[PDB]
Amino acid sequence: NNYDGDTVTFSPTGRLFQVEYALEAIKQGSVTVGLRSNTHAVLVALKRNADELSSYQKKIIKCDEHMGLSLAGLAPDARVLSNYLRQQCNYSSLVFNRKLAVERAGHLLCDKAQKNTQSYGGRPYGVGLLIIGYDKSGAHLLEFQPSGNVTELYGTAIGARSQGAKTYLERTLDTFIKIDGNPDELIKAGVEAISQSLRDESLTVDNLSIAIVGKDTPFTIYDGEAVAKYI
Amino acid sequence: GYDLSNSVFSPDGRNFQVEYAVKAVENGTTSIGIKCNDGVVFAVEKLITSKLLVPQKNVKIQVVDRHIGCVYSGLIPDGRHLVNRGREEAASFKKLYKTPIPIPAFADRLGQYVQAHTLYNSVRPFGVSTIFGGVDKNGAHLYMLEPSGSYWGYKGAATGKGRQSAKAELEKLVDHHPEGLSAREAVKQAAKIIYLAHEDNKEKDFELEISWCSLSETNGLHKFVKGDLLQEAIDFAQKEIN
Amino acid sequence: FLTRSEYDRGVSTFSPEGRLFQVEYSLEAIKLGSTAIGIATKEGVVLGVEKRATSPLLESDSIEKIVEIDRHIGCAMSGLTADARSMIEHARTAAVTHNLYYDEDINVESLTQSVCDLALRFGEGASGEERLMSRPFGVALLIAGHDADDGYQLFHAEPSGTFYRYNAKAIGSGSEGAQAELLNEWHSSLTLKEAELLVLKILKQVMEEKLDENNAQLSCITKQDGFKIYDNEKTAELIKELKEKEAAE
Amino acid sequence: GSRRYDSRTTIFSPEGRLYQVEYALESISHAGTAIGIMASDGIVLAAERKVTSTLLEQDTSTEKLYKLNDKIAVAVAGLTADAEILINTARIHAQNYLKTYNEDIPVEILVRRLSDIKQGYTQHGGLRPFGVSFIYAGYDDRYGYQLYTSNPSGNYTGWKAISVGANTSAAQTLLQMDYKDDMKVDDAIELALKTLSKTTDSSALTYDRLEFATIRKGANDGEVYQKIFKPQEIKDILVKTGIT
Amino acid sequence: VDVLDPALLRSGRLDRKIEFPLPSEDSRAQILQIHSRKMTTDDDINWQELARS
Amino acid sequence: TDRYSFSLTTFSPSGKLGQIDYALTAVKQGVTSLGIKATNGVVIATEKKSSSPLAMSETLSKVSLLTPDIGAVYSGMGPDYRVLVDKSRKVAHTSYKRIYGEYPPTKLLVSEVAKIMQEATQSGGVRPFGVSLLIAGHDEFNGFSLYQVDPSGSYFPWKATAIGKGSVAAKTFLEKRWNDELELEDAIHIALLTLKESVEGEFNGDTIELAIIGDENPDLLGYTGIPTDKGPRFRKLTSQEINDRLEAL
Amino acid sequence: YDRALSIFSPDGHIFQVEYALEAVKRGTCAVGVKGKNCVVLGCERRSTLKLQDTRITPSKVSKIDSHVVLSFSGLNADSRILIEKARVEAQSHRLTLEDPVTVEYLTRYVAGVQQRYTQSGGVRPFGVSTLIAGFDPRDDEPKLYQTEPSGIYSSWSAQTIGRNSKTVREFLEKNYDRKEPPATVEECVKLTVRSLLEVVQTGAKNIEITVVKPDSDIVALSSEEINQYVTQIEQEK
Amino acid sequence: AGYDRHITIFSPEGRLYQVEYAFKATNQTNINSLAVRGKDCTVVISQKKVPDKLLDPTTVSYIFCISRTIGMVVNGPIPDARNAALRAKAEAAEFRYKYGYDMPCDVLAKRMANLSQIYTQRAYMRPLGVILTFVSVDEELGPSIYKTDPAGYYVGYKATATGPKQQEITTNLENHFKKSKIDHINEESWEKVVEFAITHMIDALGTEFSKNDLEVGVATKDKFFTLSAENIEERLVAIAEQ
Repeated sequence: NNYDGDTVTFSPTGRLFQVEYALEAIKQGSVTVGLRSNTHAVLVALKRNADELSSYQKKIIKCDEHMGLSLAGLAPDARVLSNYLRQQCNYSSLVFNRKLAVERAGHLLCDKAQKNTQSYGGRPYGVGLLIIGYDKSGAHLLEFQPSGNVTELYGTAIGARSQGAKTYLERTLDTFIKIDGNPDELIKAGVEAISQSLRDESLTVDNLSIAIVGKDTPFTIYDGEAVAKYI
Repeated sequence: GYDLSNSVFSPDGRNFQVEYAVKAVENGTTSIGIKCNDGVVFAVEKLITSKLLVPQKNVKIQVVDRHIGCVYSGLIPDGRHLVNRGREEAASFKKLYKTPIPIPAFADRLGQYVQAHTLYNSVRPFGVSTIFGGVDKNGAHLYMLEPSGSYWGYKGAATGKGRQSAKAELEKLVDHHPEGLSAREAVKQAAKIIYLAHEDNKEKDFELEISWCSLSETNGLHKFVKGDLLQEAIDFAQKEIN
Repeated sequence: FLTRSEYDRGVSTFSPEGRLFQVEYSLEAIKLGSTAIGIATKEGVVLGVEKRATSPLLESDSIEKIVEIDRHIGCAMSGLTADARSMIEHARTAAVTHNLYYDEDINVESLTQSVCDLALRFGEGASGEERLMSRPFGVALLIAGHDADDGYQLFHAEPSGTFYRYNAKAIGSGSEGAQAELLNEWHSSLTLKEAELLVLKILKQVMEEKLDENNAQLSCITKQDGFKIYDNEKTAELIKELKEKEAAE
Repeated sequence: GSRRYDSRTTIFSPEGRLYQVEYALESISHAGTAIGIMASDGIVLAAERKVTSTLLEQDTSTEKLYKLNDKIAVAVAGLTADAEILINTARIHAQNYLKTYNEDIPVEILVRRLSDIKQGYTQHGGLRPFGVSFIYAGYDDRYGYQLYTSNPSGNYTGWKAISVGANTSAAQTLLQMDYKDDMKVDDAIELALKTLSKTTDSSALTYDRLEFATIRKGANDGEVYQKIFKPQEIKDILVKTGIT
Repeated sequence: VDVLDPALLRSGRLDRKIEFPLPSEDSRAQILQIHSRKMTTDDDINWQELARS
Repeated sequence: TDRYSFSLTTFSPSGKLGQIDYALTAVKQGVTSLGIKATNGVVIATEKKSSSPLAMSETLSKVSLLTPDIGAVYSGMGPDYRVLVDKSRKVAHTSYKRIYGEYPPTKLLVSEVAKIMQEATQSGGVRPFGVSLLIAGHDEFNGFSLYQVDPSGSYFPWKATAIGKGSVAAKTFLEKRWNDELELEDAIHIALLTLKESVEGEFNGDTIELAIIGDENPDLLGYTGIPTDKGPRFRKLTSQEINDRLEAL
Repeated sequence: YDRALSIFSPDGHIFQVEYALEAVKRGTCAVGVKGKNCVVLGCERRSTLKLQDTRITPSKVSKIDSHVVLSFSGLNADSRILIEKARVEAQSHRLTLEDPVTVEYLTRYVAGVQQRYTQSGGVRPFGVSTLIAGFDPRDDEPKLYQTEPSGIYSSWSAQTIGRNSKTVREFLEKNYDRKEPPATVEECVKLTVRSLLEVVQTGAKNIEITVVKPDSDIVALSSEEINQYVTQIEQEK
Repeated sequence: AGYDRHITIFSPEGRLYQVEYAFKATNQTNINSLAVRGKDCTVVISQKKVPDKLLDPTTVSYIFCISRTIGMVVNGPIPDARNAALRAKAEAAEFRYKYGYDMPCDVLAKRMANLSQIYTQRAYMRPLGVILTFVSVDEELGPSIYKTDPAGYYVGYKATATGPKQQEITTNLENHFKKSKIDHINEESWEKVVEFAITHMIDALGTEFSKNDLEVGVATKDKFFTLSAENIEERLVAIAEQ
């Protein structure tokens, strides 16, 4: 502790270490991969059980019938952010009679982290979210960091061993963009994408969690004996 | 201890916190503001981190009102709060006085907000430098706002990593044209010194975004330079540095 | 005491761990918890708790860690039980709220999720909810229940704000010894009196007295009879018929 | 920021004990002595001033002695600023009781109310205590003459003879040997004077350094005359007892 | 290099200031082959596979 | 946010309150002022000081008016005096010229201002004002009165006192110089003579500020034709009147 | 102020609850023993100090309703805030639900009161432990409860809290029987006096005894009475 | 405690070191001013320095118009200058509204003064590190200069200077009014007071000035104006032809 244990301070370097600390939430996080093409988005999250008598705790939350977010990091933080996204999503449906703009909602999120990083006794959130959806401008993948950086990407990951996924996506980048109208392939590309990011943790028919959104297919989360078709 | 916060004082006239905020802005990317005869022309160097990105789909120049361009460097999330605040303050003034806000008025407001964040224990002074301007009916103006809440008029301002390359070249441009230059002619100038400001930043690759607010091109609105006009600027600069 | 803790000056402050320290400490107060065992089957859920005798002058048949939320959901508290005095009221309120608004028996998972949303509300003022706590709760629950939509379910609710659905879980001090045995002896082909007798098997190992109905209590949640607290006369019979079959060895 | 520099002075010690309360008790033996001695016919309150200078005006001063109401007066020993506040809180409470029941307050009730006020400041809010000790002389019909001390923690006990302030241990020993259950007021006045002559923190003990006041049943028709004496009536009764 | 004296920031002392970076994709693959030259391997090795992983 | 509501004045381990011990030292690092109480009047006299000699001194006041019968004079801090004079007046109007429709007696005014100091001793976000005030005034029923309010919040009446840095020496001088009847004419010569032993500075009416709560002046009444009220009993002495008395010492 | 006076400890506690228990240890000793048809709370009073008015000063047994007594050990000053809450709840029960309180409901309330000052910010726990005893109305079962500053409540057959409680607790294992209380009121009083004479000692004037019988009869036995009861025990021993 | 000057708490010496630290931070712009009372005017002259060719010279300013009668000249950092400019404006609207005449300078000295005390009495507010010189021409008190400082102390002046080299100026002003033997120059027109002021400043600071390195503000009767560089240029030639 010199400048390390306080979110209001600075820092001779000009960082602060409290943000870097929150970025370890990503690091201890479980791998999840999102990739989109141009007609369909897919989030592939690797669920994690505590033990054998136990079930797995879902890692994808239906935010809307065209939007979903998946956590990586702390489970209490994620539950705060998911409620908020939903409130602002229903606000737009009510007030402007309108599906929520994906690009805009990323800035609403940003400012909520920012105000707990301005005032003392606040915290930086320890969850980074991948938020996919399909609106009037097509498929989208937003990447949320603890810092509050919002970026739109063709395909990304966060989690433990995120590097190994990201080198996979650099190969298969030009493949997935060009498959369109066949949601099936993009899912297969996502099963393989997270296989690379395993520590021999395997993929079972209740560990792998697929969720998709289309031109014509609402937000849906597959698990059960649905997933086994892709496994 | 007396070197840790903002409400502290130390007998050297230093208030170490605030000076540390400049060090944040010093990690940013180059941003320039070219003050021309007809308006203002901003450009920002936008780092392309990975080939996984979806290109030209992140704007680091955000509009406030319909006539005041705003582009900032330092902490990207932190800056987004400062712009939201100046969009509230613009909207309050637009209602109460039924005109689009003057730029010396927009200056007062923002100026006050960051100054505020050095007088309480429970807040941190924001570490961003803004560059904002446009056309109002008293003419075009440009302001650069330090994280310390310091600002001045400017015929050219910059901030960022490559504020070293950029500044020397802005001297060159007021000695090229000491009677000023056109806002059209200045699109090609913003391309040229953003490209030179990536020789302090050549570990990556980047995308150039250019926007303008000039009276004589855009009817005094804050618009983006886009399509074929934007690629003429890219080519111009690209051939000089080769 | 006085074990290195670099940071812990804020009640939410980081930490090169990547997670808060205060939440971690909250889970280290459940290893001082009086042992609560729970075996969930597809025919019913048994909540057993050691009442815990402290003295011979303490009346240990008057004190119990079986707490009713409603007729279709039961709950068991282990840890710092003063913290559970506040939450268990809240949970009972919650259920009732659902019966007012929707006239329906509340999901076990939903109910579990509600005291978790409560569990996370430590702080000096931040987020959507106004903080009214300042130190995290140091108590874990085993919400059992029965709904007619997803069957028998049993949840382990954390002071963290996390819920993991278990098929059987013991918590408390003798948690480590319990979960070795659950792993081998549990299965999904159990019947109600073979589970019941399993609760008393594992209770026998984490017992710090000896097993008798003057320091141990059983309780069930059954679909057609609801949540029922087993009285001591009934409890006695089963403990003796364990002792008959363990003497057939 | 603020939480960093927070004193936290309202937490328990390892002993279960409240450092600032003790620190308050430590500092009142740096203020002058105030004594109460309960006679059967009245109550003598005898205070020794913690200041004196020949350039002092100590003649309009009632700087230890206060009337809370015409039947219950106090002797104050400690930090005078904190004390002044409670004194007008008490007046406000007396008059409230009087508004609502149209009957004067018993001594039992007003001593419990001041004490609860103190209790709040040591209990929470991160404040420091109000470091004051009051000797309440009062008359009520329900339990008669009643004598009381309260301390900065906010706890009270009744006494037949008490001493507060400077040399508490000392004054207590003396009081126990020269007390008798039933006295006249004069004998009490004498005793009040005598204890302060052996405990005085300067060798000399004088009228201008005594504030001295009684409550006497020398009012006919079963009433009580609160008398705060003039320092020239103190001078005569001090020559009477032969001190000076 | 954060522990050096301000009289070693200066040129005249050590003028040229070289940083050794954490390895790169190409660099890792090379490193592995230089140790493994010393011992005997089988002929079904792929140095890129190990270096991705 | 803010969370400064915790006391910043606390008891010290050795007893006594550190912050008020610090404030009193500060009063003896200031200017020097004294007051003598006469039979038929009261005088206060103090030194006027400024950074540079090219600064004015008529635009500065260290004898200030609370009521037309009551002036105050300080020793301690200039900034801290200025605010409390205003608050002294504000509370004198709101709690006594609205509820009794007249000015308060000197004892009653003293006590009000002693509460304001008191909440600067209690609670967070305050540290004591570092002044000592004299409040000399006249009311009809107790006649002439002289007080001293200190950093701590107690008050004391005195018969003659001084405050400031030259204080210990000044009260010794005034001990032999006090008399049982002193006239106001005589007192004026006394205060000047004492503050001449205490001030090196060029001794004119323009550097020594003199104010008397002597006797009533029907010419400072501001109206005529009312014989019922009488004028200010306070009267600030400007440079010319002091110059005659300079020569008569 | 909204800053914590309760800082979580890595030990699995809160420091201030451990500090609050010591504070209770240093407090005067209370015994509770319930008969078949009585309750008996004996408490030590330090009357060792002389020229103490004892008439006007409240006993360390406070009636909170017409059939529920509360005795206490730990911080005497602090206790009075609990006694003022509890008297207030007792009326509220009659107002809104009708009938007098039950000993259990009141004990639970006290439990939630002391609990609150742990979990809230801006406040430190109370280091005060109560013995709550009494009757339920329409009933004649003595019910004897103990609440402790952890905000944990307990029923007890007999209990003791305060200073050197352990010495009395070992005696109570051995001279009171779980199965059989002493059946006369008088013998129950003498069993508790006999217990008190272990730590209290120093004559019979530091002993005080409150006896409660159902149907709302709280009477406190004077010194004279005690004197006779103590002398009996003295002679027989 | 090791905390003893993080907050505005007395020292063993009975002092507010925290407040003293403000006065060591009133000299960071390193600008100097001198202000003199004529007979029927007030004149205040200050230095102007621009650090670069690339600022606009007009906007760089230290003399801030508060009322239309009260000018205000600022020594010390420009962030706290502005916060001081704003508060003052607020009180000037406020006085007219409730008392039905324009704010007197005298009254602005005490309000802004009492406000300063309130910043050194909260244990969470950091005082403004600006010495304000208030110039006015009043009809009820005549031409006056009031100097407030970060403590909240103030006094009147016959002339005054501020700035780090301000000792030098004190010599010129002391010597000058020693010879005149009166507190104000007997001169009936503002022109020749601008001429006098610049002369003592040339003597004291040891450097002659130019049009673009001056900044002049003048309070006349019933209006407050600032002179531009052109009007200042005229004044300089007429010192030479005396």
